[PDB]
Amino acid sequence: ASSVHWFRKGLRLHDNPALLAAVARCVRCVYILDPWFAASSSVGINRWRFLLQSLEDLDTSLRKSRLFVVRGQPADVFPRLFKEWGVTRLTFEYDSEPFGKERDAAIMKMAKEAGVEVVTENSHTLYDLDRIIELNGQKPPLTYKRFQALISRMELPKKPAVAVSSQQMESCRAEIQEDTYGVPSLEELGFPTEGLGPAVWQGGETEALARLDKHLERKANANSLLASPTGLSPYLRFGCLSCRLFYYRLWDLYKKVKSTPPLSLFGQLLWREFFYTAATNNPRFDRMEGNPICIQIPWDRNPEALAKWAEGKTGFPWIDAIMTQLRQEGWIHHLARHAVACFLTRGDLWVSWESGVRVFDELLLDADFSVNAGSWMWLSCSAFFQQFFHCYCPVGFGRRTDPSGDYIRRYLPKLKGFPSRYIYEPWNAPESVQKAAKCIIGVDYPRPIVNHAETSRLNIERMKQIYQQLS
Repeated sequence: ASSVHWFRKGLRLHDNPALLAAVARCVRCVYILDPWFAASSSVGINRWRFLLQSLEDLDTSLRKSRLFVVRGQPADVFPRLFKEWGVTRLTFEYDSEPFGKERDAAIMKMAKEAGVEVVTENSHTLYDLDRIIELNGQKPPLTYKRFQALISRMELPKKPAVAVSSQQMESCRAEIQEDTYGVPSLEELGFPTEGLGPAVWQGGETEALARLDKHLERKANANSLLASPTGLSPYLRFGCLSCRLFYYRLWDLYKKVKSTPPLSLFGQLLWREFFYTAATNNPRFDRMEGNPICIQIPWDRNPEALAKWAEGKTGFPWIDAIMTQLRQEGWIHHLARHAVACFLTRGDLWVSWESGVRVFDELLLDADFSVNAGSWMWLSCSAFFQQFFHCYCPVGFGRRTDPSGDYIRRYLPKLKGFPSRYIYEPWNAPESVQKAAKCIIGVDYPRPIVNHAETSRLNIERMKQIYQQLS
């Protein structure tokens, strides 16, 4: 049995049953990368860089074999690799997402006809999303409260699976000392790296394992808005870090500060689970029309407002600071997500959450089909039976989360001089202070593109008239 282990998500060696499930004569780990699909992506540098870096340290974490990065599409590549390498077993980590499943079905059948036996394990999520779905009347739980009550009636998730030992990793190796299966660079993928600077969120399993022990440091606010070195969201999205490891390593630490915890200690993960679960069987999950759980709301098709939002040229420092940090770094705090999402959708521009999905998909490291589409539907009150809460003022919420104005100042430098008392609402500053800050509103930095008081009174009506012909 000469097996192939296919990395798609799940970019780790720890907790990988599917990798075990391939390790018993010869084994190759591959990843399929279409280089001019990448060259044409529209997904920004930050994600591609995190992807490559994940792949590079994994190539390192295999040298102790190597990593084959096959170029091409999954179809018309696996047939070659089958006949050429002589392949029996194809293994990979399961993919709950509509596209993935349907793609993975084709491969399994296309592997079946060719006499290749497929085995897939489930380690991206804590649970078996299908197990949750049955236990709940064969439908997905449409409220997080519902989803939670059922997570406590159930059996604690599987524990982190024993990572592969060096003893098998010198029994079924291989090599052909040419790197033609070498991991590409950003330039290779059609990216310009003119004075890049190091990533803020370095990709990879080694980073994520390092970050996981710094995070679970026992003894431990604008600070929180800034990228944390203990932060773990991108590593979960790509799978450099197992969510099950993260689970029980919380549990083993929670038990060292005392019982059995509320489901909220796993807050980061249960929302994630919930969104995955809600999406497995929902092909149109990231869309308004044709989606059985999304409320049909008349958003404004409005490219210009969208672009201004996307580019951090609203009149609002707090919004623009957020979008600026997003474009540059690939991560923004959850509460900042809420701010820009509410602004784009029901709070201010009344633009479709789908458009929000698309921008975050391009810029945000931890976004995937399920979590990203899920968050936006929640935020825009489009799904998940939500009590419409209920405003983030594009001014007030900024002042409230960081009165100093040090978040704005770091990200919108052309606004440095402004006193805290005006930094969130620069247009309300007299020409005196504007001048002394070296920043004339309407010139160095745009005026606000909506009157928020007038806009949110308006939009409140619209949503109400939606829910009233519904309830």
